[PDB]
Amino acid sequence: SGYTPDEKLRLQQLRELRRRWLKDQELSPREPVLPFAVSHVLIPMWFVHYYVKYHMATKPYTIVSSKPRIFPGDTILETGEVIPPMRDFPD
Amino acid sequence: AHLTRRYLWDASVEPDPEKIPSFPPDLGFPERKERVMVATQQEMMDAQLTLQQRDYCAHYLIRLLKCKRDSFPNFLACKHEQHDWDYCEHLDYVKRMKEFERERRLLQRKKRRALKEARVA
Amino acid sequence: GVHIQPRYREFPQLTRSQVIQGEFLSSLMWFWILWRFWHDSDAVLGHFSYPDPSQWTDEELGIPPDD
Amino acid sequence: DAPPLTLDGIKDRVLYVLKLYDKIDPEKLSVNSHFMKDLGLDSLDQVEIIMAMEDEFGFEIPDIDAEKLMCPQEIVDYIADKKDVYE
Amino acid sequence: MLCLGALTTLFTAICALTQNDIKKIIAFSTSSQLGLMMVTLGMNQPHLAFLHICTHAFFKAMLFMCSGSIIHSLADEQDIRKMGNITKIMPFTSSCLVIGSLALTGMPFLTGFYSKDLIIEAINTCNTNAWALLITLIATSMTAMYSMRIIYFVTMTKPRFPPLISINENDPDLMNPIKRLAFGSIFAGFVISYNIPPTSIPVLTMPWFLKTTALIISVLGFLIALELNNLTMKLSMNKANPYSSFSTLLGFFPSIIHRITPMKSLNLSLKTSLTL
Amino acid sequence: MELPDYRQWKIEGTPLETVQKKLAARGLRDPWARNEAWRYMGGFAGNITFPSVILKGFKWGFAAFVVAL
Amino acid sequence: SWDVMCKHLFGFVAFMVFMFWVGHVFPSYQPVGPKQYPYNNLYLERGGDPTKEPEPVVHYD
Amino acid sequence: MNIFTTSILLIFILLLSPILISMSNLIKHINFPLYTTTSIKFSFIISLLPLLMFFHNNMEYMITTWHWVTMNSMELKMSFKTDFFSILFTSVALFVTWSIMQFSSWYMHSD
Amino acid sequence: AFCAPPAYLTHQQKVLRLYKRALRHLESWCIHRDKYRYFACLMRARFEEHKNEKDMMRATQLLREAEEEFWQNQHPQPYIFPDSPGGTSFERYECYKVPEWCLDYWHPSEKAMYPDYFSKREQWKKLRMESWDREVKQLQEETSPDGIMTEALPPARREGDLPPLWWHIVTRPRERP
Amino acid sequence: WDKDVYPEPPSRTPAPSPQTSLPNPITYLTKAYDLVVDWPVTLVREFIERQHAKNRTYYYHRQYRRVPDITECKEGDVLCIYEAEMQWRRDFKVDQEIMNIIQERLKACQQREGENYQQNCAKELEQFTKVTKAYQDRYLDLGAYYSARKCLAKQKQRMLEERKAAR
Amino acid sequence: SKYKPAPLATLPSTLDPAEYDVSPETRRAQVERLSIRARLKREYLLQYNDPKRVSHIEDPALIRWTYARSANIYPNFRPTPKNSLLGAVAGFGPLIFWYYVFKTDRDRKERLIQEGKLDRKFNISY
Ligand SMILES: [Zn+2]
Repeated sequence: SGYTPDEKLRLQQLRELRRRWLKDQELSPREPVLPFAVSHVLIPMWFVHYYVKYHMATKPYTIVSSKPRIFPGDTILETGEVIPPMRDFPD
Repeated sequence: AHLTRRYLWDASVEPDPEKIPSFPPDLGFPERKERVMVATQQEMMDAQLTLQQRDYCAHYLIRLLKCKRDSFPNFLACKHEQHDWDYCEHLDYVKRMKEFERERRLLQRKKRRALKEARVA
Repeated sequence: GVHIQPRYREFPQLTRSQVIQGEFLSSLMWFWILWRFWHDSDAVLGHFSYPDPSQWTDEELGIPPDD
Repeated sequence: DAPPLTLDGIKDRVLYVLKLYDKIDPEKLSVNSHFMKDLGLDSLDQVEIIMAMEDEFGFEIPDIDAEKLMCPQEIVDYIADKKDVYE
Repeated sequence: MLCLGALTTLFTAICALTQNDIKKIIAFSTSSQLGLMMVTLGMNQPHLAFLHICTHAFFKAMLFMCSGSIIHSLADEQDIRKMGNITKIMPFTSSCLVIGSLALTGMPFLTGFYSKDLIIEAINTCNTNAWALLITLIATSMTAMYSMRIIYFVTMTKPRFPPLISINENDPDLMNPIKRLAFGSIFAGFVISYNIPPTSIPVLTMPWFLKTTALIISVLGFLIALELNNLTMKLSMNKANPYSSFSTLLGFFPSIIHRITPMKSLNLSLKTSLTL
Repeated sequence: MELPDYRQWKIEGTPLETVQKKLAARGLRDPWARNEAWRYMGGFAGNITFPSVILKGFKWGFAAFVVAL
Repeated sequence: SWDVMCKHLFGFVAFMVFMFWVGHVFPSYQPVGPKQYPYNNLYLERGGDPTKEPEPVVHYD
Repeated sequence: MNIFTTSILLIFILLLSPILISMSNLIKHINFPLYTTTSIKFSFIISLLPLLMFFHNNMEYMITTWHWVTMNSMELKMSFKTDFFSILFTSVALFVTWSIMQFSSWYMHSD
Repeated sequence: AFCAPPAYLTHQQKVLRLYKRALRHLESWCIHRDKYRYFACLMRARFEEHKNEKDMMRATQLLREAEEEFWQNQHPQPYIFPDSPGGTSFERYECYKVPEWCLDYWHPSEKAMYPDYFSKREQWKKLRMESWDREVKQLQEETSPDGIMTEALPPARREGDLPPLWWHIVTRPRERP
Repeated sequence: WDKDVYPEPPSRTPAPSPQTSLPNPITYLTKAYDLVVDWPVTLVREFIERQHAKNRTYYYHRQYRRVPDITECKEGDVLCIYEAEMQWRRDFKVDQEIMNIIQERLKACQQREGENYQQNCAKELEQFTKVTKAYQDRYLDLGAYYSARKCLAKQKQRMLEERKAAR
Repeated sequence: SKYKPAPLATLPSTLDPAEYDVSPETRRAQVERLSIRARLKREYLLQYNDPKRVSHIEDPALIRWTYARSANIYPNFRPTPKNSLLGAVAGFGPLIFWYYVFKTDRDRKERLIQEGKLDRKFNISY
């Protein structure tokens, strides 16, 4: 085949114009003429705490927790009791 | 391979997993003593052991968990406690294997004895 | 061309850091695999030996004397 | 990431590849030199050439427009026009 | 779910073996691993299933961004076919890729190993579908295979990328995160397993073949994949077997169930429910 | 950006040469080989073995292990 | 070809579904007897009624 | 231990902070990719604090922050559980997210 | 994409467009370059023979059995380039290819900056309106003599004139902004 | 909150028993939280409440006298019945927040007693049926047009049954 | 084997006999159709590329489509069989199906509630 001698000129010429358009698209110098964790960690934190220790905590059943784990022989701080030591492991 | 025996060659000799103690404990065992649970039903309930984990090894577990809360920053030091628990359990898996083998054999007893009585008459 | 320049039909030149960081991550992988294998070799073996279910004296299981 | 092409860097690669095709003499390849009437290659060798270029520059020349990349230059502006190189 | 998790594991893994898109292969691996995760939930082992979720996140994230590095560094080539010898051209990602690949294949003492083999041996020890048990294990060997497919084609082969080469991974924003996750991929399984609360009462007592099955199947999975890949370069043309098609075009679920349903669901609205 | 001399590339010394010799028995000769030469030509010339990738860094890794041990 | 597709896909589906059935028929289960839980199979803790004691389920050595 | 509750509520507030910065005109002036990457980084550290708590003590927490509707018998409320599944996953997810945002800045550069 | 589609296809373009589909679908089965550069010069042989068949009937009987050999020996996942139709990046960047007639509704503030840009844009728009007449007339004076019309457009053929209908092949959204 | 309407069990906590030389990373942090997060806040809060106590005001809880119920209310007398459908629609809610509390009191008793919920938390669930079997027996079949006349009938359809079955 | 076009997965261009047709007529249509499309193409391309235009290019081929599809339907309706049988199975068929699906369920439910079996436990809402 091969380009037709009258299509290798409509691509000859239109490519020449595309090259000028893209040159014109180029921006001149000056073209664009225009005319610290404490910040998000600490400040947000104080607020949250304010909320969690003075609303949630205060209201009923808002922050509930699985009972603490108590094993044999470990003391209960609040009541003072000492969990009996378990039956001796024979083996 | 137990399966190959049960599914390929024989059907009665091999026992069914759904009913492992197909036979009463007394058989071939005069006054066999039952397993003894060391931990207190309360001890477990206070150590918040998951129901499943309340095995006959619950007692060595509570120990592990003890040494895991204590020794907190160090998660690599309650190692003897884990061996123990595991052992207790390996020593339980083995039991559960001994019970299965005992059943197996006992059911065989039935077969062989069936023939024993099947003696020509 | 910025940073490292391109290489037409040639082995791209490599920066000191690219090679060292790459050997670093891989070598730590191998140090960790070797360190744990030595300290804790129960990945393949297992620390509990399977019992041979076929060596349990019939007394052990309650297999009554046939008859 | 990589640097953009140029109308003389898209021409040195196109001549480079072709100079490595054994049939095309490397001393009679000139950009204004037609593949089939001046260099001697057949029709099947145009497909093979274009394909090399499609693999040197990493894109596919549409057949309907690839059926005509005859001059060893049409290839150099078509590739560039398709890639927006205004030099 | 044990059953469907099992079918997806192999179905997705088999599809991954022939896929030629790097991102696609990793995605299929995302689905398979979750198929294994579905299997453990199906065998009522919830805690370990969660353990794999965490370990799965570290390595799969690595491999994707690893390929992100390869795709961006190359001229946006997303096909393993044109990408080769990244190991010498880009050791930093290749090192990260193999670290991730071995974690995916459950290399001993890496994050996959702490959680994955627990799941494997769980299967080998529970009462389960025989078909599910067999497919999950070969699914594990395939995970090694496609893992092998990626490194052989992407990393250990003569380069086949386009001729101009412009590769840079020096940017801190590439390395740093890849470096940070790599540290997680190397040490996370160690840390998470010891720290979590004792749960599930695992069965560590097994015949040794079952205890080491995950390790061996993974090893021969790569072994078998290696050989086939090598045989490929022998000037002996090898075309597809009947199944290769059912493997490369995703089991044909996409070709058939995506053209019939959207066609017979829209035809009925326009032609029947709307106009009639 | 200059470009390496086209002449530099040659098929001998690379796997293309063995493909070149057989195609030749058949009488055929592929003309585009030289283009596909830089793949095997240099830098990327060394064969990469699968153990080499899996074992990258093992040498120091074990060296590090011994010391720590 | 489309037919080839429809048949193959569904064949796979069926074979699988079937094999899964062959499976349920012949399951894989280790040589292990049943697990043994303490008390009365944790009757009370499984939430059983505290007042009504259950038929003891004992486990021997 | 409020330190626990506050931490679980705080991760959400810290991560929401990038979202409203883009709502206001402020993001044009600071760098959004760098700022977002840092805050997820801080969220991961904040997530670590409950994770250590759980491990030390293995205890959970149901947090009912805000009520939305009584709807008669079925009251609806916004509740975050802090069971082992939730906090373990929260830490793993943010680490991956912290990794990806930095990767995102390199990958989508020029977008 | 640029040149216009021919009405019917010749014998050649059908054969020579298989040589592409074939060789390119042979690099999806044969990935390694060597195996390929081998298994492919063997392909040409297939096309090289049966090149001089003068018996059209035969030729169109080798072609019709070639494209069925090929259809059944094709790769399901071939190697299609990244940016070509069916590819992985096809039309990816099109979300950024705005059509350029949109800078005409910009607020006088926006266009205030970027000043020289619009000084050159107003030149080009003068070029476009300055020739529509000579163009359309050309397009017409050179119309077909009541014959087959193709989608081909004429070149300029006179100085100062701009190729007829050139405003959208030129001034077209950049490929990868 | 009324420790008695929203109960809450006494707390039992195992005492600190460290067995490691390493320093707990939690205790140190808290020591900070207590200084850099709590003290700062604590200070502000108080200052809030003293601002409140200066002009302390009060708000009471409307107590509604009890009017005559539909059971006793002339037929057709829209006045009396209107005052008596409200007295019920009012107790349709007071009898609904009660059920809201049992929905809640329970939820807590299964978060506070995990892994024991099966047992320890059965003081409530016995109540959640002692209260649900009642709410079901006085307010459930009714349409969206719930009215005291219809509860009067929902009941009285069944008072036959507690009289036909008995007989 | 041989590709087998189905209403979906149609016969490709290649593998299609008519493509391999070079009868004078076919090459007379194939060149007579480009003309229609070239003609239409050169009626879109010098009206869209027209400076000095603000009006909306209409694409009347799309306006003939919508009119054909929502305003030329009932003027071309003739009630036949295969149209009214099929025009009643579609409107009343499922509408009668679900009635015996919902009646039977609602009746099963009611019976069970009446006899005292339905648990309706912890259901305090509806
Ligand atoms: Zn970039």
